[PDB]
Amino acid sequence: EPGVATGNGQPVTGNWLAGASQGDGVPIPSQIADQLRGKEFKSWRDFREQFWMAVSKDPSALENLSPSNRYFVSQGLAPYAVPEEHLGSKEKFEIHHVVPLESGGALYNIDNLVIVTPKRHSEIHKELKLKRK
Ligand code: NI
Repeated sequence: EPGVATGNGQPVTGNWLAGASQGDGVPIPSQIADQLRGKEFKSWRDFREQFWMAVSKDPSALENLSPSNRYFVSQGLAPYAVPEEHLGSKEKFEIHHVVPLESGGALYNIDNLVIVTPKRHSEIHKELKLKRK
């Protein structure tokens, strides 16, 4: 579903992915949002690839990735999370829609995105489901 990205992200210092395994996940750094906002995307896959390429071009965001993960984001691929944070065949950091798409959330609004591990993304959706009761 094609669209235009919007949103600004957050000012982030330090290790921007450390919190991806916990809580609400981590916001998108504003300097990554700046490389995407206003651009048109053909599909979610297109956005995801350009998102990780934007990460690859930012020294601050690259600094807390392993060397192998720096290679992968330079190819527009998501970096791998540690094994304890995998969920079935899902092994890489995921972009989660904070208000889910299925709950009226925006697809390419960067302020509706966080990064989460596969394990934490699944937990967040379980928790959202429970809280409907
Ligand atoms: Ni999600």
